[PDB]
Amino acid sequence: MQALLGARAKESLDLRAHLKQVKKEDTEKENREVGDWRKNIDALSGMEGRKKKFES
Amino acid sequence: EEAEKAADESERGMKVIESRAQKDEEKMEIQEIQLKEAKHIAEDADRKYEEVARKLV
Amino acid sequence: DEDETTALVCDNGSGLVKAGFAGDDAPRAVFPSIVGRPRHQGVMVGMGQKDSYVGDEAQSKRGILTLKYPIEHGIITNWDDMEKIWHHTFYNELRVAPEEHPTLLTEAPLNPKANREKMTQIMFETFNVPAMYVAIQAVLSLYASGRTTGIVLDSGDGVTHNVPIYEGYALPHAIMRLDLAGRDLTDYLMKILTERGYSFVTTAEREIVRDIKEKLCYVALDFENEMATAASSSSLEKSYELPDGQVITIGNERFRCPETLFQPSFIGMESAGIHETTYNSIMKCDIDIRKDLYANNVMSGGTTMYPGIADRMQKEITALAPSTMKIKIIAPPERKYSVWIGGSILASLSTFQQMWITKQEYDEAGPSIVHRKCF
Amino acid sequence: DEDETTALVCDNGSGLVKAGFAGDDAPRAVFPSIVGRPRHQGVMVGMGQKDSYVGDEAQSKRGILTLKYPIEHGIITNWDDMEKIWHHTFYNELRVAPEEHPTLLTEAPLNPKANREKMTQIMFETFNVPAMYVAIQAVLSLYASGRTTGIVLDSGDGVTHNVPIYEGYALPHAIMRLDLAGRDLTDYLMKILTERGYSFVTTAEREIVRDIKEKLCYVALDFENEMATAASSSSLEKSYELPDGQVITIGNERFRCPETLFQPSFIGMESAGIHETTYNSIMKCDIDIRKDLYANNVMSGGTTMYPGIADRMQKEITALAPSTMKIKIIAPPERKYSVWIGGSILASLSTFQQMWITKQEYDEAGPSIVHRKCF
Amino acid sequence: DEDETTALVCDNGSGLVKAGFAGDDAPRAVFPSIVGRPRHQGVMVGMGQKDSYVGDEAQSKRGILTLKYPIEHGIITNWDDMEKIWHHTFYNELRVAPEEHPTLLTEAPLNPKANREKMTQIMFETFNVPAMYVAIQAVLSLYASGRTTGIVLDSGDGVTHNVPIYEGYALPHAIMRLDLAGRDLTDYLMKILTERGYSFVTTAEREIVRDIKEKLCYVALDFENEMATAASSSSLEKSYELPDGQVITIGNERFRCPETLFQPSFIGMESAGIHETTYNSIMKCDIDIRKDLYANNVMSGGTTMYPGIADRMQKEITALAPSTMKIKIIAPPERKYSVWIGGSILASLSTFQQMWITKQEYDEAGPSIVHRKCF
Repeated sequence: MQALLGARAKESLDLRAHLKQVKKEDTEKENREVGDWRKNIDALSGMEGRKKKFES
Repeated sequence: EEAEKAADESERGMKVIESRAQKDEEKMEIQEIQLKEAKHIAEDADRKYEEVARKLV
Repeated sequence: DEDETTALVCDNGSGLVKAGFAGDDAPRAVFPSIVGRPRHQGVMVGMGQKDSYVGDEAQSKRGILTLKYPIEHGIITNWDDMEKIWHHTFYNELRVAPEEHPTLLTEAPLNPKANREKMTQIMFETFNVPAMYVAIQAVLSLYASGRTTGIVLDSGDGVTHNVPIYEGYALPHAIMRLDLAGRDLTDYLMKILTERGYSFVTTAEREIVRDIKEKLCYVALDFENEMATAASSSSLEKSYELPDGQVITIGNERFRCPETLFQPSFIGMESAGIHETTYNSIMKCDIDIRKDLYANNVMSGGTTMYPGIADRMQKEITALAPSTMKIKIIAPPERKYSVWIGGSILASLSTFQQMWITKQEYDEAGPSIVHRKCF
Repeated sequence: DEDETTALVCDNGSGLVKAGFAGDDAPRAVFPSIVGRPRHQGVMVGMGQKDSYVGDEAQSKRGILTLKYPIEHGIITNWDDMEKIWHHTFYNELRVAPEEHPTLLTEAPLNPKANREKMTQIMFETFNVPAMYVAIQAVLSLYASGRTTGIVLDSGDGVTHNVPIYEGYALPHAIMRLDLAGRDLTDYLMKILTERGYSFVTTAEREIVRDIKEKLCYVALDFENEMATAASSSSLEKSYELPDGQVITIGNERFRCPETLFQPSFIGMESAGIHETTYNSIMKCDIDIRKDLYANNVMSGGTTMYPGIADRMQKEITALAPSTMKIKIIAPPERKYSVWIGGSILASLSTFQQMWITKQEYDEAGPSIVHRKCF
Repeated sequence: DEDETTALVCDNGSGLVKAGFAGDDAPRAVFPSIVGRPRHQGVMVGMGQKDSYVGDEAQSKRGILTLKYPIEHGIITNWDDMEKIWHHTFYNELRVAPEEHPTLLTEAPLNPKANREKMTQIMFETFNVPAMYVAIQAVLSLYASGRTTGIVLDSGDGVTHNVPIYEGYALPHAIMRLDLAGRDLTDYLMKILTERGYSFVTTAEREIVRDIKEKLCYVALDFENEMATAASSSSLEKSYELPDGQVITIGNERFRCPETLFQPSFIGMESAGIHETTYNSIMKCDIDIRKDLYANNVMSGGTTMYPGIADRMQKEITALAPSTMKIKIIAPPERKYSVWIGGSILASLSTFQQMWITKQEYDEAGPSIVHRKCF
């Protein structure tokens, strides 16, 4: 009896997991190449005197 | 992500068994119809039994 | 920096441009779709200062710039500004010259033809891209969201397209393209913020309102009850920090703007709203299609990022839908990035490699070839 | 699946093909005589999909397909489509094929001869069957029914044959063929359901109304009394579930469709109905035959599943028939399947083993051989 | 006030509503089938302004109204709005109250029963008309044409009817009622013009497109040759003036939209098109009745004004039709108005005075009487 319902469930999960894998493949393939920068501030610390430019 | 994924896997499990419950609900309903009809016939065949058996007599 | 000639992927709207490479799961950079221009007379010299600023340059220097975008309601009308956006996107942030990489661009299914045709022409003639392919935003949304069947609800900055797809096929007669979008929500919010005493009339102010909307606004599930308390008490207000250190508190405006999606009359639009519009796309499809579309309303794009929207849409659609039937909304975290991601997917699939216009076919036929090769 | 070279049997109509192997009393599976084709443009890739769908595939994916039937009134008009249906029937689902098995086909006595010639050619040249026989559907019904005598109303999908058989012999002068069958009854039903506000035009809709007929309709022993109540009271109405969760409520249309069997004028046919037709097949036979045919009215094929048909037919014939005479009706549970079943019986009978056309005689004579060797 | 109590005659379509009195050769007035309602908040007081507008009022004040159509695919779905239309049509504009005159309305012969029943009910219960008769639209087309025999293909805004009539008799088994119509051509044109860069979605925009269609579109008897040039050169484009002074030009789209009547797939419809339905209305009739229907293809209703439709409907039928046979299209100036004119003709016949439902019989039987007395 249950062959048709089994096949229907199988095809449903197959298509869903298919779309899912189409996503997760290139998801995991590139998941560290997507980093960012540090954004540090100088805080005017590395100068031991007056600047050479006109602003100081 | 893993807990949600677990939730999704748990829903996927659930959807197979919810779908199974539904397949069984559908089969039950089909079978309920077949029961009222199988029993309808049990009775109808007996109704006809009596109509024909009465004619037999 | 890539070790393969992977396709470049860009999703270009009236809001922002998301760009990166095929095979990735996020854009490498996001830019506003903006070219900025100074609106003041320079006084000092030796100050650098550009004639025009692009993308993030335009945003970083926005205090004195008027900011214009090339895309209106989904269509590029100013190709020169997109050329500048793409040059910056590709060469400075993605660090790639398109000459060695094929490119995938996107448009809505009923977008005027000039969009896909001009995009094809610029990438082949000013960037010398080896191949081109203009994708359907609805296709990309379905791959990224894990579906083949459903209603794509992109509700973006430009338009809401409302397009049904079944088994990977278009059902174009049932597309309810709607002139209700994120840019109208930004405009509506500033009018109601004006009612509260805060004037937002310049570009910098406009972009701030857009930022306020994105962080403070929501739809919730019951407008009238939410308004009954939001309009009565400060307990439902939220402060937003303006760049100069001052704040604005937003009360029922926090939801009255987003409500426009369900009540388009708020911006003067002749429409029943997104839940009824979604419903109509389903109702215009055959009954053996409808069951799968009801169970698969899928959110993509943007504005689908409002709190309560996936849950209110399910409530509003199930309220219009026949009984027995199961109504569900898919609203993945790949929100706002899912069209771009789908672009990455379509480009990385082996099932798509035959779909590219090459820079041979292109020159023999001209840019009109896009209408024979893409969709 | 099978360990012997048993004959295969296929009952191919404009509805479905019943198929299985000889020396069963039921088909192994049913294969709708349908080839489905998409009526929509694909947008997504990596979606699988077929160029064409057959049988149950055609029905399962029907939401976007147009569904066509290769057989009209018992005649194959499109045999390329039947070869695809047959390939699926044999190699994918029944797991048997003419290539390793002899094959029996079921046909009406006045089926245009060219139709048997083409089916004969296909099974011998496309499926390489070692042998063939085309049998009379009335014969098959009589074997399945336990009779050698009777009027067989084979109720096909596109035509009803109505042939009297006595002591195993045909009485062809008394055949009363009628261009009325289950598919025409469906047409009447959809027109009257259209009057109620439920039009059925497109493929999904065409399949639904056929399904409504099969599950809700009946003939009843007395049409006028059934209507006096059904046309007056909601207690005779039944709500049928449509695929999208909506329902259709049907009243006296529930019996007016089936009634076309007794009233062919309902669909524009110049006929007095199946009971008059049965009556004439009996009445045109010699008087020493008539008594045995009155005692043996054999219902077969489809539409005989309608409640009240055994009583409606016996009473109408009795009314037309001479008095004293006993009019009897055969309407076994082997209904709709009895033609296929008879094919199994005939193919397997020891008395029939020499009745097969071999694939020797076939090539020497060509396909026209069926006209000399079968009937 | 009138010389005689002749019937008032009114043809209520999904597009236009037309009325005048029985015995004349034209309606006095034509109105769109519209009831309009303000979609804006009023600010000035003492500006007049109605809560709802009817017919030409609704179209004339449309700048701030949303306009609804009470009739779809040939039937009334909103009887309250039709009540407003009938009051305006008969009393405000023809200056005759139905109370003192019989009223003749119309509907297709396979038009859902609820509509012919509701028209009968409203005119008797809200207008107190002394008598009613709902005409068969095909009959009226034949009366206006001066034919008793032919296929009436009325290609209106709502539904295409396709009915064969021979010697004043219908052949109902051969009616191909089809849900393909002028309203779909208008929406298709809004979408194709969007593709050209001229988006149309709102009521005002739809009314502009309907005006563009009515002045610029055509069918083309040979569309392949026509599009080969129209799609290649601006010399085939025609300019249209929009209400605000804008100019739109249309090329092959100018005939591609009307082409949908032959190519229904353009709007997602599963159909053979109007020429094949004409063919089947002829072909499904007996052979002694087809030789007259082939020679009498009767064109009626609106959309019939497109140049090339008559020749395009005759060429396609000729191609489907048997050789030797003469195929002829009848396409009189009384086009689009032929049903109203036929209504006037029917109403004035002396033999038609025995066909009326009186406002006596109506109350004794109720509105279901329309099926006992009209059709």
